Amino acid sequence: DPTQFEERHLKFLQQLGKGNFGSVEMCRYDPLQDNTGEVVAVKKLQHSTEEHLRDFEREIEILKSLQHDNIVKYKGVCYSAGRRNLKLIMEYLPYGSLRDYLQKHKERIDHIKLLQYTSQICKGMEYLGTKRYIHRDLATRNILVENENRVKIGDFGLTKVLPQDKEYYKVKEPGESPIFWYAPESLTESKFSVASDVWSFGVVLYELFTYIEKSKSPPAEFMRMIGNDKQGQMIVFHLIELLKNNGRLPRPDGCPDEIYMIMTECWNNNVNQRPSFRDLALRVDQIRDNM
Ligand SMILES: O=C1C=C(NC(=O)c2c(Cl)cccc2Cl)CC=N1
Repeated sequence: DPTQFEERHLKFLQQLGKGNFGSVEMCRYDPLQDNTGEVVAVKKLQHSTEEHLRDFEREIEILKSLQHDNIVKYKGVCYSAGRRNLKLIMEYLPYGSLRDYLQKHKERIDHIKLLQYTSQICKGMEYLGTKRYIHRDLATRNILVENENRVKIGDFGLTKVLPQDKEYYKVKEPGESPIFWYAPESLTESKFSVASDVWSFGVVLYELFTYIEKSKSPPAEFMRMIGNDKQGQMIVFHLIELLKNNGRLPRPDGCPDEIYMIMTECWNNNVNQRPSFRDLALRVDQIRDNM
């Protein structure tokens, strides 16, 4: 059973980065001890507490249940003795995150490519929705590049399962929250739904078409609009008020009109009026077709 990886054969190669409750490492699974083994990505908890291990177990079950071209592949798990510490094994995607990839190559990635990635992100999100999963953390840093032609959603650390009887999930005690990607109802009532994920998708689209320019980031832009003097909880208070009054991220320089229209439709205060991921993939594929 190759979903069973012995921890002693996992050789540390590189620290890939940190996300929410965990860190990710590039490792070679090398049980022949001859450096010929498969290079994999390994997620583990920085603080393996009771609460976090339960959420992590749930995250693992989520990813394992997802099989789609635009979702990072689950490979297996590591169990440690006694205290039941858990490492999640996943495919290594050598081109790294879409955020770094875009920040590196900038405008050398043309609109053709950006919209391929957009389509692919939409398709992975639509599939996620059919499982009644809510990502809550859709952003270019959580999307990975497999090659020039393929991206995959790559982290599911905040993903929640909808209750049977509700179309939203309500987070009662929020931890670290990417508030500059959050829909107004997520800011005000901690309500997360397919529709709030669509809101965040519009921010990902903005990210893409700004080519991750630091001065143009959602945090830098929203902070400018509420005023750089706002701090801590007052940021959330002013952002809510900004969004209620139709304050929005600006159109990125050079952004095609029909792409910009999509962003602004995703950023609708009215939850029910936001497009669906099914329609977004269709629309985006139409635009690529025209090009
Ligand atoms: O090659 C990889 C890389 C992965 N994760 C990340 O790189 C990652 C980090 Cl380190 C922090 C936050 C978000 C993300 Cl997606 C997952 C699987 N295979």
